[PDB]
Amino acid sequence: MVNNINWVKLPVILDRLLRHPLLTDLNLETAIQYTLDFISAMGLPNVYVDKIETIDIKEYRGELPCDLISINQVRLHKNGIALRAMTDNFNAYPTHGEPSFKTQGRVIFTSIKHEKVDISYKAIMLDDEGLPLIPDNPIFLKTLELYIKKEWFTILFDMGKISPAVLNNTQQEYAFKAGQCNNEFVIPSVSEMEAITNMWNQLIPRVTEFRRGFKNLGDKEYIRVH
Amino acid sequence: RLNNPSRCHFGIVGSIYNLNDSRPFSLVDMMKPYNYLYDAIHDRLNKAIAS
Repeated sequence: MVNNINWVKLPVILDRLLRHPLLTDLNLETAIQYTLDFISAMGLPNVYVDKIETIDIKEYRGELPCDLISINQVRLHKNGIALRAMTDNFNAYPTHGEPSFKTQGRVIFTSIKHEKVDISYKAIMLDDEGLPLIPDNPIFLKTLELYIKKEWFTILFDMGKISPAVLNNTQQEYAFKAGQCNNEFVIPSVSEMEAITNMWNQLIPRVTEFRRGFKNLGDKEYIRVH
Repeated sequence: RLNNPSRCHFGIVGSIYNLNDSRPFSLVDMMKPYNYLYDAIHDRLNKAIAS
């Protein structure tokens, strides 16, 4: 992403929506739900807060943080070796290898009995109130505005309180701004293209940056001169 | 030697295969960069064969 994620409070979107006379029954309560829906539907990883938090494994099981949404990595605390996805169907079940993990709810199922594991996860940036905090990018703001307007107009169209042409226009505009917002947050910046370039050109390919925390992924590959 | 009392040496005799008072640029030296490039390219070939 080229631009920086400067955070602003949620009613910034209600400042802009309520300019429309047909959206004056919208509320913070509705904006919260539709904002969370938009955040998930776009799935942008720059909108989440990166956190690292250690936990203990009692026996092939560990308690997971409260605010976790998605895991970047899990690794062993003492070695630093990363874990992979668990493909085993009988992990801690005995009868009569490398470490891996599997997470469903508040519980992470590892293949290790008693160790500390480090989890690098993504959460939502919250407010002084326990509420979501949105980027102030006017592209993001316009796209979220258009998302909420599209949902409200879809309800009102299901009633027959909006013309089909009005909803068709709203859907067209939301679709274009959704694509544009997707490209805004995903296209790398200059530093991210230097990292991608140093990942791309290897005379000797590097294929083991998962073992580390992808630390050396964008490190330049130097060849000595002979 | 007959005429020079100062001419003496040890049992060690040898030569440097160099050019003009420099360090020797051996045959292995001048084939090594190619061998390293061969190893890297064959590494790419093997990783392609695996996939």
